Amino acid sequence: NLDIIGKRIEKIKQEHETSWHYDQDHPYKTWAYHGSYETKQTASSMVNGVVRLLTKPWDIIPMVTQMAMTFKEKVDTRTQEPKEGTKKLMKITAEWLWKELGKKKTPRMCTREEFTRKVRSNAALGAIFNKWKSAREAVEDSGFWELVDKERNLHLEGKCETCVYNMMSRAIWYMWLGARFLEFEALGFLNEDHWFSRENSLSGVEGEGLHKLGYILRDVSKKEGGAMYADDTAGWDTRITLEDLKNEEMVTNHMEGEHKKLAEAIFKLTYQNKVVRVQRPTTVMDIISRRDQRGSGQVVTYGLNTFTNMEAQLIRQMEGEGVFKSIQHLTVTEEIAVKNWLVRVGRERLSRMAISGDDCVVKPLDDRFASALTALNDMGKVRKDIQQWEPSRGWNDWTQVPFCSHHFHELIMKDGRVLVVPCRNQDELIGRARISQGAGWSLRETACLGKSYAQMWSLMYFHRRDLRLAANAICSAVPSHWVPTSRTTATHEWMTTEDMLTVWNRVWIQENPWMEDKTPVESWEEIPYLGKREDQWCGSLIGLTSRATWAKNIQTAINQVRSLIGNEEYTDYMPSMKRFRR
Ligand SMILES: [Zn+2]
Ligand SMILES: [Zn+2]
Repeated sequence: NLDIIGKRIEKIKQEHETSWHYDQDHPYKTWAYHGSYETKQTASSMVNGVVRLLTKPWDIIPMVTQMAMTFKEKVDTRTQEPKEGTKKLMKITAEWLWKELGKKKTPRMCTREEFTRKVRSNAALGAIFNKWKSAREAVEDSGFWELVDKERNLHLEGKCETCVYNMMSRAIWYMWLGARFLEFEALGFLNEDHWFSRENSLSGVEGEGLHKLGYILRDVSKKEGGAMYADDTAGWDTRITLEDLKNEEMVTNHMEGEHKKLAEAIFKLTYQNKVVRVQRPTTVMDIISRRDQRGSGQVVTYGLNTFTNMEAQLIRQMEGEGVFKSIQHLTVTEEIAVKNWLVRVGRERLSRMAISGDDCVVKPLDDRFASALTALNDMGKVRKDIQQWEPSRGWNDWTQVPFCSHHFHELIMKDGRVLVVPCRNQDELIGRARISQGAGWSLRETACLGKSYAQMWSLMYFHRRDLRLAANAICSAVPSHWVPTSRTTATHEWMTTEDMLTVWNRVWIQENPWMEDKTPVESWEEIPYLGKREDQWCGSLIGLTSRATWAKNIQTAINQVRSLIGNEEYTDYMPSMKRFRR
């Protein structure tokens, strides 16, 4: 409590000494409330015209058009301390899982240099603008790093001054770039050295890519066992207990020297004790604090979510297999039984899951898992849109399992070779491509964002007839040599000016471990589509009059965009498709 946070508070209080007030109509119950001061400010989504002009049939689909217009009463909730038996299961599993993850990995500090290259090539690090404009500026200024060093030495001293969260089913807690650096220094290794790669963690998929997830779900399916379960948790970040944060901090037991001390500091001082500033239109800045829930960098968050989720799902598999009887109290024999489970079969049970942060697919030993709910509910990982004690409905077919907002089709090429391709509702794909994040975009930048989406569609979604044609139209309407961009950069192999058929061959054939025959594909017509009815089920406008007119007259849509952009060097990609090939 207040000895660890007070300094952070007293510093904010003093810089707004002409405003401080302990407001009495403060809405916080679950958050500790310390005071307020005067502010007045707010970034809305804009339409990408290049994409919208080349997807005219979708101008009248409400699912598309609505995406472009525009619970914080769930962040003010409170999870209960689990039973002692749950806490024992979680401590033992956490200990065993960090050992497994750390067997072929060395924890290590990340560097000012690594961090500098990160900012200088636009990764979303969720920092704030103040004393410098962008993050790009502060990184080259030696004064910044002096501020970092002050705080850094403070952290080694066991205190904190400037590591304060700014609030904004999503809620994004920004810190000043300096505190983001110190978080990255201590915990960046988890991401940077692929601790949750599938090879290293068995359950994880970090850096796998949308073209591998399908093959991974299919490999899980090949194991003997029950249905595939894919239960979403209701507001996962808000359900992270103090006990979860303490089990995550056990990664520091694998560390040493400066590192161990810095990592420990981040966990003690930013994670297990938070200070947050929130806007309130009643517009004042409220300085509230709490011990529990998730609030890290989007990227460390990803890794710790994956870690804790892996942990919960192993424990739920234990409950399914009757490794323990009650969560109220774990007997001494029930400890050794859990320990012996983890030693004997824990790696086999990890290979039964695909886990991406708060998202999971589990194929347990059998369907007893479906109603194994006591540990899962008592850890506070309460399932979304299902009664708390109602059993999980599993999937019989790996091609229906939802994972990372996708489903996966099995698709056989005219030469017999098998593609496992990602898919989702086409209204979702087209509606996202039509949105741009930020203001002050030139025509050229807007066109280059359009091209990023088109090249993604050609790489991941080539099997959808509307997306292949729209992607060819966008890549025909944007100058051939202009480089794809994106303002918050999975594997992203569409971010290139290389020939897209050459990237397709590298990703789907050459580098694809599930493809035994490495015969390159020579043109786009070798590359198959979903069945026509499958395509319509997944949202295709194939068969509609609007779409046939769009398809027939596409060269006129391409020319409209060409005319707006101007006299540049353009390539016609529409002859890559049979119907436009004369
Ligand atoms: Zn700090
Ligand atoms: Zn589909």
